[PDB]
Amino acid sequence: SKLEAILSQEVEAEIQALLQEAEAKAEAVKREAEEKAKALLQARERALEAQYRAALRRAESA
Amino acid sequence: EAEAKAKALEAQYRERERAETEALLARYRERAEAEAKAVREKAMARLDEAVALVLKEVLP
Repeated sequence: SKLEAILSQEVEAEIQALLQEAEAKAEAVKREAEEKAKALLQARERALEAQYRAALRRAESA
Repeated sequence: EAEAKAKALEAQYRERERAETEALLARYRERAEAEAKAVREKAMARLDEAVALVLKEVLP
């Protein structure tokens, strides 16, 4: 009936706000990892880069 | 899999480091090997004068 219709219609509109929410609670995790990861690969370019330039200089300086 | 990237990066980074300092020595050293000899030869020929001079001072 139309009575049972209103209860359906409510429940579904609520359902979609949970599901989209669920996506967002994931999305931040997904994107957090990405951001974290960027900081790992870069930070290791840095240290190793110093271990390069400075290695050759002292080698030349020697 | 990002940890993998970086670990692998390091390898190459160290390999290249190795290779550059190791190569650097050959190249640098061989100019030392050359020039040291090359200042000797300059002297070798014209070298009388020093002895001649020194002998004159000490001799009397």
